[PDB]
Amino acid sequence: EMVRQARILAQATSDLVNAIKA
Amino acid sequence: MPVFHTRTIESILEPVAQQISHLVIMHEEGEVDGKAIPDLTAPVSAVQAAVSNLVRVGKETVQTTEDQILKRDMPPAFIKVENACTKLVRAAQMLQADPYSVPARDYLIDGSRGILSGTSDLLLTFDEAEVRKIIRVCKGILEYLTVAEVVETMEDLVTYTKNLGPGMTKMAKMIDERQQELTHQEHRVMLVNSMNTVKELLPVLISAMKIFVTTKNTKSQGIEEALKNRNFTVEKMSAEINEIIRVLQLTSW
Repeated sequence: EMVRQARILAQATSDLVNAIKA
Repeated sequence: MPVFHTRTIESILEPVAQQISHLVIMHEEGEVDGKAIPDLTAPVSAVQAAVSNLVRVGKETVQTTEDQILKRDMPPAFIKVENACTKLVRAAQMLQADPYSVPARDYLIDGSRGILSGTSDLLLTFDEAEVRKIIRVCKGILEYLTVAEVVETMEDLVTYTKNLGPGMTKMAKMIDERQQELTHQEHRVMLVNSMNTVKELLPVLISAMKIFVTTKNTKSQGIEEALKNRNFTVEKMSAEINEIIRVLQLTSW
């Protein structure tokens, strides 16, 4: 498991992509 | 990205993969060209922080692992995510100077895609390592099946059963937990059916071994049948375990 780090990176990337679309 | 290998990997990456797929289409359709993109300094800074921690912990593993294949397959993923991150950081710089920057938008899409691809690679590489742990258990059972033929006494058989039984229970648990995680139904079916067959044959194996052991000097007719039944059962069980090992490493597309 590196699930903690992967989830954090995925969520941070989601936040970025959401900001671009806003 | 497209389809992810396990429900765990799916739960981590599926949302952001769909969000990126939409962003790609938006960019292809020129949907974000018209309006100023706001300062992405903060969100990109958070991605940079997440990338550094991912690579840090990944690198730790590469030198804190016995696994030789895990050692070589993981590093290229760090390079990919690093590359993706430089594009994101660069895009943020460009957007600060010009919120209508076209190169910045290309960096945003390509960087976001790169983060997803590298993280996907990383998680699969760990997943491949976990599957190797399952296969080593399967191969242990395969080997112990080869020494069914050397069992000649009742005390040999009792010892054999006491060793094989729990080994089978462990394998069954691992395969049952693994199949539940797979995203491809066809593969789940093959694993379930193969494991079911292996479980069915265990008592059949022991029955034939018991007859041989208890009647080897009689000499019956049941002896010849017991030998043939044992050999055939070992063969069939071995084929099913080898099928499990195959299916554990598929694949799709």
